[PDB]
Amino acid sequence: HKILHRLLQ
Amino acid sequence: HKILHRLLQ
Amino acid sequence: HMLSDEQMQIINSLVEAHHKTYDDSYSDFVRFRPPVRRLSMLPHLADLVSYSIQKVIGFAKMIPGFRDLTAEDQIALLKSSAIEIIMLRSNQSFSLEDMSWSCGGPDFKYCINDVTKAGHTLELLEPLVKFQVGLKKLKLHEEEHVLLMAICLLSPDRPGVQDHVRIEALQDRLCDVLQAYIRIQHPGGRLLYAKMIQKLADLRSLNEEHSKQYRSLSFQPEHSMQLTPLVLEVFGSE
Amino acid sequence: HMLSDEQMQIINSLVEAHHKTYDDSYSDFVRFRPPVRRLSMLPHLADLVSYSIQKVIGFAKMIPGFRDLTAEDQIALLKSSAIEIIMLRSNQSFSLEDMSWSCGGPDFKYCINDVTKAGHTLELLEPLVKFQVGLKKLKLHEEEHVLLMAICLLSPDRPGVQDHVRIEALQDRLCDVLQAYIRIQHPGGRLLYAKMIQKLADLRSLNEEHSKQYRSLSFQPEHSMQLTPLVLEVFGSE
Ligand SMILES: C=C1/C(=C\C=C(/CC)c2cccc(CCCCCC(O)(C(F)(F)F)C(F)(F)F)c2)C[C@@H](O)C[C@@H]1O
Ligand SMILES: C=C1/C(=C\C=C(/CC)c2cccc(CCCCCC(O)(C(F)(F)F)C(F)(F)F)c2)C[C@@H](O)C[C@@H]1O
Repeated sequence: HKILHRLLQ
Repeated sequence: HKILHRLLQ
Repeated sequence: HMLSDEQMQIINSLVEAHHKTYDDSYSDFVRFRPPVRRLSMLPHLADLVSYSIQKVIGFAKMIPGFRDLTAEDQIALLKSSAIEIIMLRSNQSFSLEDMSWSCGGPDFKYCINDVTKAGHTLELLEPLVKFQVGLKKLKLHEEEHVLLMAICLLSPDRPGVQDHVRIEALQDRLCDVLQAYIRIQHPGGRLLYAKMIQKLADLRSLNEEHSKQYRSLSFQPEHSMQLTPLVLEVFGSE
Repeated sequence: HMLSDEQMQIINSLVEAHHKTYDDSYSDFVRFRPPVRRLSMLPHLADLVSYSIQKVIGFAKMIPGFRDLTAEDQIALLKSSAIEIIMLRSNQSFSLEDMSWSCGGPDFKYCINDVTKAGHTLELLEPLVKFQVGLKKLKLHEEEHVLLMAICLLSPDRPGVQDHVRIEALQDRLCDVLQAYIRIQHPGGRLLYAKMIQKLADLRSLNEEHSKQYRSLSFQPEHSMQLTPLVLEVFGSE
């Protein structure tokens, strides 16, 4: 889940 | 590569 | 008989987050792949939902207590609840007069036939629309709408959650805020809380029917290539 | 001194495939996410390239002999060569007068500064533009352009290929067609074949620099979420 991690700061 | 297979008929 | 400060701060900060994450003008809809009216609407709706998932994530990070959960639970909660929060936040654009989502002129007016052209059958769209009218008839205050979205997002009964005690606690405080709010701030709301919590059970049922119909799209590479990566990650099975 | 029938049929069918896969009006560019002028251009260019990969795949399937390769080799060839074929097919829209790709009005006129706003530095765009002018100065016939694209696509020296003997054979027949074509059909072309094959070595070098700069994008989730799935699959490392 690379993208959700990033979006979750 | 699910998508290339499909596009390659 | 009177909301505490902490119960007021939870409302204040939740209302602010929704004001930051929800544009009433829908102007960013011109950055999406245009709608077309074989599944003509799928690229626009994929874009629209993908944008919405980004907004939901922004709401979530400001729900008091969410940020302090573990990254796993935050993702678990987001992954299972995203479509319910989107269905919920979409009511702000839903209109009872035309039974569509009016986010623009003829372009971003989303009839029921348009969402069919994105791969979904009436077995999802029939309950979803009726859910929207019944939610619309509640004439929720902004505080209630917001509180309901955050209560949805903090359900411990979701696949993946681990610390379902600590998010149970967060959801409990919010339910308490919503009941306090209705009791103190909403004339004639004596029955509102019960109907609202009933709407969450409706959402579960819509969520199932959506994930079933999505699974059908995502297993056909010709349609799944029209999805965005965020959509694929959030509704994917990993 | 005269092309055989089989060498004519290879030209005929290759020219037809490019006519089916390349719209000179660029009208489908209005289905892409619009260009914006933080990487403002990445969503449009991702869409543009993703569409182009679909067109390249369509060309490939009609190259005499390609369809009879194994699915592995077809993908191996497509995955390594896609950007070179896109760079190659893009010359048809390149214009020497303005040093841009003119596929529309001000919207789809792609300057060099626009591709920067999509995450690529001058170390890729400087050789790519000069490659385009030198390719443009060759004033290739349609038969040559097409033949060159198919020769690029049938390089055995690519990561993944297995039957590099049988695609070596296919590429050899095409090189023979191109030399026969230039010798018989192009006055003053006595030197053309050598310059064209020189352009393939240029493409390898552009291909490396692109894949290096792409790897940088695809490891930053904030930009890789702007890519399409096809792009992610074709330029990905799996
Ligand atoms: C989003 C929002 C709006 C409308 C949502 C609307 C009505 C147009 C909706 C909301 C939930 C569900 C549905 C049916 C299935 C959707 C399809 C998704 C999808 O299944 C796809 F695209 F593939 F088909 C998925 F998930 F993959 F993207 C509609 C507009 C505005 O109020 C902002 C607000 O945020
Ligand atoms: C495609 C075509 C055209 C122009 C191509 C042009 C000039 C605008 C191009 C061609 C190759 C290379 C480059 C630089 C890097 C691109 C960026 C890609 C990418 O790195 C991204 F988007 F992420 F940045 C990738 F691959 F991921 F998509 C430009 C227009 C028309 O002639 C049709 C024809 O087919």
